[PDB]
Amino acid sequence: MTDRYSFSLTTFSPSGKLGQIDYALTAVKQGVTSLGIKATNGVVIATEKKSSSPLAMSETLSKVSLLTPDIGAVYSGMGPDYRVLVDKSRKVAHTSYKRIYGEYPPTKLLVSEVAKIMQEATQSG
Amino acid sequence: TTIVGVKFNNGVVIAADTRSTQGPIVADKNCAKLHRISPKIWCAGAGTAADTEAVTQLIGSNIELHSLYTSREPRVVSALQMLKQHLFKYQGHIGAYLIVAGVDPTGSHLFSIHAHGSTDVGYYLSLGSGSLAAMAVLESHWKQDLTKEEAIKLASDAIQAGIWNDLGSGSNVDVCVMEIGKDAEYLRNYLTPNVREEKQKSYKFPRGTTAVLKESIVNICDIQEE
Amino acid sequence: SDPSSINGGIVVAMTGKDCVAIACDLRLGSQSLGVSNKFEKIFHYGHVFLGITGLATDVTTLNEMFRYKTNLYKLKEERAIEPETFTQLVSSSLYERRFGPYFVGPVVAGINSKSGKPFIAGFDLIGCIDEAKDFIVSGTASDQLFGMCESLYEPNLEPEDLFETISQALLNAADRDALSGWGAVVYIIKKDEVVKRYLKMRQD
Amino acid sequence: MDIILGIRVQDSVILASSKAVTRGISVLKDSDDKTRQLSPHTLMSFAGEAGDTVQFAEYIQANIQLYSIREDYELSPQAVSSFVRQELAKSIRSRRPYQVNVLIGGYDKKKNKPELYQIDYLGTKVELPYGAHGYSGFYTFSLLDHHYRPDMTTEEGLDLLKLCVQELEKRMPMDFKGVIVKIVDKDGIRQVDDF
Amino acid sequence: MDIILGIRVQDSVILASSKAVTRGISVLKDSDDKTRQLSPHTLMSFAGEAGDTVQFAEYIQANIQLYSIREDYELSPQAVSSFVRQELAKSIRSRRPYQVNVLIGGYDKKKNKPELYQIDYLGTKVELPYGAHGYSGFYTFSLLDHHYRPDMTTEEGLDLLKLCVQELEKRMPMDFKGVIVKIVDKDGIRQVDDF
Amino acid sequence: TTTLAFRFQGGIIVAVDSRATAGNWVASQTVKKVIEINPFLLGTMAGGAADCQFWETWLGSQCRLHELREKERISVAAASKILSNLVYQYKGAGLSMGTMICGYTRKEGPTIYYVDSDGTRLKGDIFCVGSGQTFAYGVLDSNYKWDLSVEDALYLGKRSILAAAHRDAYSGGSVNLYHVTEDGWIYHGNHDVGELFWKVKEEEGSFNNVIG
Amino acid sequence: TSIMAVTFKDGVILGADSRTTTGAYIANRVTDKLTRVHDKIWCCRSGSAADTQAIADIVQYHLELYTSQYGTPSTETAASVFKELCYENKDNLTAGIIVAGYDDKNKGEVYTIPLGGSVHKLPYAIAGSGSTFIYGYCDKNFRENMSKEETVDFIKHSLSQAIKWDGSSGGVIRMVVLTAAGVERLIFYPDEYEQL
Amino acid sequence: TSIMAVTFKDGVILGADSRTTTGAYIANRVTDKLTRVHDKIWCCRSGSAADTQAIADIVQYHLELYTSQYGTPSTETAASVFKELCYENKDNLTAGIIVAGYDDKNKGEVYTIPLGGSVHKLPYAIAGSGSTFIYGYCDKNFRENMSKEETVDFIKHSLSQAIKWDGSSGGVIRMVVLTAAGVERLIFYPDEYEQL
Amino acid sequence: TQQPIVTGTSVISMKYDNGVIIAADNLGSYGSLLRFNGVERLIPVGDNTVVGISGDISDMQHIERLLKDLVTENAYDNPLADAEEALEPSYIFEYLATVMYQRRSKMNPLWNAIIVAGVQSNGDQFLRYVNLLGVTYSSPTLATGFGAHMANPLLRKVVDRESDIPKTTVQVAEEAIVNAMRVLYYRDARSSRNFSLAIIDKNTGLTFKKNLQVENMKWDFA
Amino acid sequence: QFNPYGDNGGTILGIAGEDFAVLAGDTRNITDYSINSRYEPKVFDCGDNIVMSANGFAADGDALVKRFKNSVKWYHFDHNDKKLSINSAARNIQHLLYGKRFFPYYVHTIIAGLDEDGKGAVYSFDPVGSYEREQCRAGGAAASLIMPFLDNQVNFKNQYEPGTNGKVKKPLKYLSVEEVIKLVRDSFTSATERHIQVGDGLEILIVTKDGVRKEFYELKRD
Ligand SMILES: [Mg+2]
Ligand SMILES: [Mg+2]
Ligand SMILES: [Mg+2]
Ligand SMILES: [Mg+2]
Ligand SMILES: [Mg+2]
Repeated sequence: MTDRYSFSLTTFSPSGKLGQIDYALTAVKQGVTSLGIKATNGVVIATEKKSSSPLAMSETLSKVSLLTPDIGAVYSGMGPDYRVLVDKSRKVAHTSYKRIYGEYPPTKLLVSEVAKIMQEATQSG
Repeated sequence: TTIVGVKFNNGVVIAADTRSTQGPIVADKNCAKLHRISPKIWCAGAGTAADTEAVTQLIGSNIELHSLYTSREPRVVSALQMLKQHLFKYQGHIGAYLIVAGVDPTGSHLFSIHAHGSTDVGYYLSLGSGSLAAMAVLESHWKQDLTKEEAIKLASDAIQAGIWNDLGSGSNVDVCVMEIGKDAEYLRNYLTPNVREEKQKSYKFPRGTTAVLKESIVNICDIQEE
Repeated sequence: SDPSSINGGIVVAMTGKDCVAIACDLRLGSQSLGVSNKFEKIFHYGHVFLGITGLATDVTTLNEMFRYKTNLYKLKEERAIEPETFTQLVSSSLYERRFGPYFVGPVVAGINSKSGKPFIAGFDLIGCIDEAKDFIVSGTASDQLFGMCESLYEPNLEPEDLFETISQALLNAADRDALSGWGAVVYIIKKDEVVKRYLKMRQD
Repeated sequence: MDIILGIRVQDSVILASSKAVTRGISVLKDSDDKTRQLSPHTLMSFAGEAGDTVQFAEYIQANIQLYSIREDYELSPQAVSSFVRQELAKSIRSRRPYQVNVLIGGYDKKKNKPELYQIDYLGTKVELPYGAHGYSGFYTFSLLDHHYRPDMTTEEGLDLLKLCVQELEKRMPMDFKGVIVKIVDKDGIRQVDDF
Repeated sequence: MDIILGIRVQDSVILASSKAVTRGISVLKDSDDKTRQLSPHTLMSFAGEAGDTVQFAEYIQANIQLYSIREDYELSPQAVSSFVRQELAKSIRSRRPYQVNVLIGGYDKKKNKPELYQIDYLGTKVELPYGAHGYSGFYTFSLLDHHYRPDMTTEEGLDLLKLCVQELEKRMPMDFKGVIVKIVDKDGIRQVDDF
Repeated sequence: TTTLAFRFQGGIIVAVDSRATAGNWVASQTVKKVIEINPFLLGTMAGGAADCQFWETWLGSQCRLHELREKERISVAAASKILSNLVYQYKGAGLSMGTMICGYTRKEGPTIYYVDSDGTRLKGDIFCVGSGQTFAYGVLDSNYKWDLSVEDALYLGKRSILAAAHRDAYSGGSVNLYHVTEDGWIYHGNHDVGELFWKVKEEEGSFNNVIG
Repeated sequence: TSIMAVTFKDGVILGADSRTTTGAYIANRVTDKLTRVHDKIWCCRSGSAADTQAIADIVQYHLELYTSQYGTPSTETAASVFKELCYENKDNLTAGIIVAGYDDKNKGEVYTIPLGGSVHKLPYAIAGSGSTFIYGYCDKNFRENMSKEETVDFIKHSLSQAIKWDGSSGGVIRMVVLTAAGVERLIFYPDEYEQL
Repeated sequence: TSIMAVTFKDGVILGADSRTTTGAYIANRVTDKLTRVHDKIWCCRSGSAADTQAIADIVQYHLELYTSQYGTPSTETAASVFKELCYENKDNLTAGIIVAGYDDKNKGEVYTIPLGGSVHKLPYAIAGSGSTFIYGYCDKNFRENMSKEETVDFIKHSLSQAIKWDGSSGGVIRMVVLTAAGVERLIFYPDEYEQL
Repeated sequence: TQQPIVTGTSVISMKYDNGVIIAADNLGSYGSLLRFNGVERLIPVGDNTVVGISGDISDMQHIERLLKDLVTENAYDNPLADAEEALEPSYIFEYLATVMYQRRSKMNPLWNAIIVAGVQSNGDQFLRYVNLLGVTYSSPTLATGFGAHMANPLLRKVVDRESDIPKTTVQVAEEAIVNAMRVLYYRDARSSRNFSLAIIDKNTGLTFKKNLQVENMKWDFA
Repeated sequence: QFNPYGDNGGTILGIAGEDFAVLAGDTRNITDYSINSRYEPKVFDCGDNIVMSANGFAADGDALVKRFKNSVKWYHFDHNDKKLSINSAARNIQHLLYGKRFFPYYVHTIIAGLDEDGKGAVYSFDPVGSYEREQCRAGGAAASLIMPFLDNQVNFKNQYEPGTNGKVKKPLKYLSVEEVIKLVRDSFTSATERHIQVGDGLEILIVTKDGVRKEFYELKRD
């Protein structure tokens, strides 16, 4: 065994394109629409609960997730990828910030941490 | 330090004194010993103050992540299990002695935990240097089916016994009441029976009393434009 | 032998009306031998001030460490760290060395730039926070400082009155400690001006 | 080893270091040079536990020489002293710490100023007009406190240093076999061969 | 105290004793005479624990002076050394023993012979052509073993003694501040005031 | 502590600091470290405060009994030996004493004996005892001459204690000066080190390392 | 601490006092020392409270995972898991555990695991500081194949004496009965057992 | 060592094992630990053999001199002399002695003098390393005013258990009966008491 | 220097309007072994004094003999031995306090903590403590060992300062003492259920109660 | 191993005025973290217008005071009822203390009174008998908290006259008995706040030519 894939699976093509990132964006394009609007005294995020079956209880599937008491997230694309990113984002808000400064991270920095995780899945082996 | 926990009809209450010491010297006269693990799970700590704070915040942090992961409100038995397994692993070197209390979907709970990782269950508990003074009051006045008002009274009386009789304890009584189906109410400085009397004299000096060699402005601002 | 009393020294901090004060002696020694009379123990990162007593090598190391960390904080946050936040950072940093600690007694002083509220805090060598409303003391003459501050202090002192109070607290405490003295500095801190004053004192 | 002294005058730094090496019962050598040149205008003297002193000094020397070659530039005395302090501060919490105390005498060519830094084995750094390690300060500091002036010439510094050594030779129980004296100024480092 | 040496030549006994008195950190005196005249032709030098050395020496001196007055007669060096040995042998099993080592140099007027006795604090006595206490012998005995002759003059003894002191000053870590030298012969006791 | 005594043309100068400490805690800045044994004899306090006080007052009593019995002033040699013989009896029991017995008689002239709790008794010209002794020795050794005037000798003793008070953490408070003559000792005042330091710094130009 | 387990005709019963001391102070006078590691496999704990709780929690985990894969474990298997932890970590543990359980094939069984981490299968076992005082009594009064009522009386009388003489033992006498019929908890107060 | 003394209707009986050990070696397997200090005042010895023999010899001397002057001493008086030696020399002694005697006025009496040199008058007393294991048994089985045969059985059964569990106890059980009728010595061998 | 072997635990006591109350359990411990169950640790001296003793029992028995001898000695050539020249609580205490301090000064202490409770000739309450170090002190409530930590807090709620003494009846005081003994039985591992209690009143004299038991105990909640 | 010493806490303070002297002390007696008594007098009138306190180990403290009181009695017997002057008392106490040089009274002793010129006097002793006349001296637990405050407020240390900036010291003007008592009360109020062994009550003995007067003040009881 051992993970013997220690090389990048995303690489530059002759035209300068990073294929796997482009294809990931194509998967996002197929995803259900979600949006966000900023007001003077608040922000709103919204999406459609596209239920896969009417027998499914769509309340048990949360597309909009609390990351911190003052930060929320919504997505478009692959649901399972989103779910694990929410788990990682919630944890990193504690490990790389709250356990150091005794307060929750500002929106831009939590976004930065989530972005870093997503960047690494674009270069790591 | 004197800390107590008391079970009642529809919940649990905990209280603590507000004196922290370094040997025989009082470092802080209004210390906060009641810590929050989660909104409705609170604990009080005796022993090494940094350890009691650190172990509370670590388990509190992991409890919050667990709550988000499971989509369920945190349970006292989870806090208890995580605390004891952490403390046991460090073989008493983390000097945290805690009384853990709270309400959750399962009901109301009260536990004690010692630095080596052993835990206990009880309807009334006391910890710290004033625990024997507090337990004397608890053993004298505790009964089954206490009301909320009776439990708050008993808990604060037990802390008072520590305040007056134990040199390690003093100043004020802090209380937190956790009732089933309600928000936990933290009552900071619930009792204040140790206000210092007015001094005989004002020690405000005339201006220019102190000899000065040099004065200068300290630049706290960043490098300026232009 | 005791690491916290090899080099000697003291720090004291106080709150006043819309102001804070932090002060320290200037002595560094090797037990009985006086080595330096210019060893300042108060540092600042933006508008947040940090005094550190104890083992001098750790004092220097921690100053360098917090300069390191507050500089990265500023680059990422795009703003200067506040006293409340920095206090948590000091506590976190000290507790990470729980079983091999820095032998120090840090003291934080400053005014929150947004609320204008005066702030002081103290720590043991392992990170436990003492957030007193009135005053914080640290060092080899901490007992003496507690005695001075407890009798001399009154709330809501004006900046120039607070200077006299904290100066007299430091001076007389230091003169009852063999390992403290050899000069003293007092910082008077307001929301957008800080004045630094070196005091004249006995040199034995 | 034993006595190491330093004095910063107007235009130079002077380091004086004993010549004796004693292994318990016998004095094995009486001409030992307890110093290393870190860069053309920076000198470091040292004293502490046997073996660790020279090992540490040569390790620092190698590192500063490496920096000099990489950047084609001589680090300031302040920068060198900070590097040395960090190495000792790192060392004190190691498995087996370097038991070494140092004085760093350097001439800053940018500021045109002499500089003397005293650092003990814990990583305790102070910039001083004059300094020492061990018991040397106990005998000499009362003389230096009296006579020292910041505008002293190199020759006056050497005379004040002679008075310090004479007091050491009178009241110290150990025979340290005299001192090697070196001067650090704008022209570099040189040894006073008659002292 | 520290170094005490003795050498018996043709017609005299020469005792050399260091001048330093060190109390831990500082050398308090550099002209101390570590000897007592017990009788006109008998000299005793001493070294050991502070206080006990002088107390013991003066006690012995008082006793020999008492004997001299009672009998109107000077005891032989052998008799004095036997008295001293017994006092130290008695002392070693006491509640608090005298921690004192001595050399006894005497000229026997009956036999017309110089005599040197070495006695340590246990009461271990030996008659020797040359002797020492402490570490002094470790540095000097190889020189004495080589050069010593039983028919040496007093001047030759002093020259061999100078070579011994020079070796001590070279290889000993401690500064003992030179030695006071005294000669015991048929005419009595005298001090060499330039050494 | 820092105590010194030295012989010179005009007699003996005795100079001491005033600080007593218990660990880092400064217990007193007003300690009398010169014991006035009688109007002609002085002793200095170092080591154990009680041991020095008690036994040097006792020494005064023995000296008084001697002169009543012999109708003659006791010699410094005899007085110092009464003390050294006494403490030697107690050797091992834990007495702590390092003192200079100072006096000026007809037969001896100015005389100083260093007496010590392990039984040592040393006659000498300059002695310095205490935690700050090394600092005071430096100033003494480089400036001492037999032909010092009473005025200059008094200053030298004052300046040497100041040197120790500055550098030694356990020395300070104030300086006490005495001048011992054949007709008795003369007290030359108490001098606060705080005030003395600045005064000496300005007038002498010394202590350039310190900002004033 | 005074603890014991006794096999009888219908199965096995565990018994214990309820006193936990820190020196001469009674930190808990109503402690539950009878701990469940499986439905019908329980244990009595003595020694370090931290150690024995840690061990018991790990065993309960092991037997829960065993049950999910292989079905109900035997009492011997439970004792083996206890032993493995106690023996392999003997340098860092102070634990004396009695394991008692009921199978339908094997019926009531008792295993004692003393300090060293050895295992001893016995008809009955006694342990804890208070047990020293009842070696004589228990040896004289134990019989095999007693009834439920007799075994309750034997344990009640035995622990009564252990409590009487041992200052480290006291409070209530708790008991847990393990049979085919199920699991029954019993409690006996001082006013009852002190007059025996 | 396992020793005891028990008062009964007609007087008092002393009992003891016969094992004396140096570590794990049995130096003497037929020791007589029941010692006479007066005609009808005897004692059981535990602790240092040298100390308890020295004490007993001194007591015997004191009571012999008492008898010559004042007539027969009481058991209380004998206990007082034992106590005086044990209490005043507590720093240099390791002795635990049970004193038993028969008067006609007072009948059977038992006094125990533990390590500290205190005195305690009791209906019966147990001591020695083996006594720890029979506190439970003796407390449950002792009755006041037993017959001679019952008391012999009580001591035989008690010391049997003490011997069974204590490695430092063993050999024969010896007994001395003190009544108005006189002084009777009894001995019981392993093959007898081991099957009880 | 020694070590205590057979020991007695807490002695507790307090003042009330007309006199003093003192109490102590009947146990003699041998380490963790509850060895002796009928030990009287309150020893009356005359009809005006009760001495309560904790710690080493062998030393207690010695002190008991000293007090017995003190009564004999006081009666010698003393026609007023049962009147004006009877032993006072203050005399008995000062004697014991002298002995305790002397013994510690010879490095051979009587390993005890002692409370002397009584009523003086003029009706004044007497309550004072002395221990193996010779340390003495007085207070409206006094307790030794565990009693100091657990009984005092409860007893001080009744009499918190000197002015509370005249307001405290014998019924309220005895009730408080009995409750404290129950609390000690719950929480002290070297205590017993059986105890003695003594009341010394200026009107009704010395009342000595033996064979008392801790009752009204709560357990259920377990 | 038996430890013959203990620590009963407590803090004492002596201040000498121009024609008066005060010796004050808290009334709390402790061991470890427990309170033995909230009112146990520590400062004593010893006769001849001398007040004394021996703070530290209370058994040694009581023994020393008792022996000094006795010495005053015998001084009167032996020397025709001559008044024992404060300087003579001080020298006498040195010999009492040094008599136990190798097994010391574990106390810090302070006496107060008037000298033979009627001026206020305070003497301070270490455990083995070294002593000095002083103007101001705190002893015991909170001595390190009180002395710096007294240096500043009694002797005006580090205080200079406004406008001169360090050139002219604040002049040392004499304090009245009312002024001294204010500083004593504030010293003990501050010490009570920051030291766990200080509290309950403050008793001050004031000595003048008219005799010895007492004043009592409540302190916080936590
Ligand atoms: Mg100072
Ligand atoms: Mg100084
Ligand atoms: Mg023996
Ligand atoms: Mg056997
Ligand atoms: Mg309190």
